[PDB]
Amino acid sequence: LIKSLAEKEKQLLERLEAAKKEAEERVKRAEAEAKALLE
Amino acid sequence: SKLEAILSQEVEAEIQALLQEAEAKAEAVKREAEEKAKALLQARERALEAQYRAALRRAESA
Amino acid sequence: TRQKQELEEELALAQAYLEPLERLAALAHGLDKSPFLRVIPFLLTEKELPLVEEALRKALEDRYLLAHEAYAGGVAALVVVHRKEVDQAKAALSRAGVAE
Repeated sequence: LIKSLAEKEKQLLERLEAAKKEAEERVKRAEAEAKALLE
Repeated sequence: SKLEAILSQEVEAEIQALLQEAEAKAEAVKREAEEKAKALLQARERALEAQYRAALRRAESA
Repeated sequence: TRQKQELEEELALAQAYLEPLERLAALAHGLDKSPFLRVIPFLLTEKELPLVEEALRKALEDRYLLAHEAYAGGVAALVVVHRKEVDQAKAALSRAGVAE
C-alpha cells in the first residue's frame, strides 16, 4: 500500500531509465548516420 | 495502488510518445542531411563541368 | 536566556511529536519524496477511520493507500493517492474533519 508505492514506483523509474537509454540510442545513431553521409 | 498503476499507464504513454518523438527527430535529421548531400552533389558537378567549359572555350580561343 | 527559551521550546515541540513522526516515517518508507503521490498525514483521534474512509471512497477507490498504524495517543491516519486529486480529497476530508 505504501510498500506498493515503493515496489511499483521503482519500476516506473525503471521504465524512465529504459526510455532515457532509448533516446540516447536514437541520438547517437542519428548522428552516426549524418557522419557517414558527410564522409 | 490502483492510482499508482494509473500513474504507470501515464508513464507508459509518455514512453510511447517519447520513442515516437525520438524516431521523428532522428528521421528529420537523416532526411535533411541526405537532401543537403543532394543538391550539394549537384552544385559540385555543375561547377566542375562549368570550369571544364571555361577550359574548353579559353584554350580553343587562345 | 534566549538559548534556554529556544532549547526548551524545541525540546517541548520535539517531545510533542517524536514517536508519531518516527512511526509516520516508518510508514513513509514507500513515498518519501516520490513525485507522483502526496502523503496526507493526520494524527487523529480513535478509530473513526470509516468517517474519513467515506471521503477516501470519494477518492481513488481501489487506491488511496490509507491506514493508521500505531502510536496510540493518536491514530496516524496516512493516506496517499496523487497530488491534485489528493489535494481535493484532503479538502473533502477536512470538510469531514481532518488536519495535516
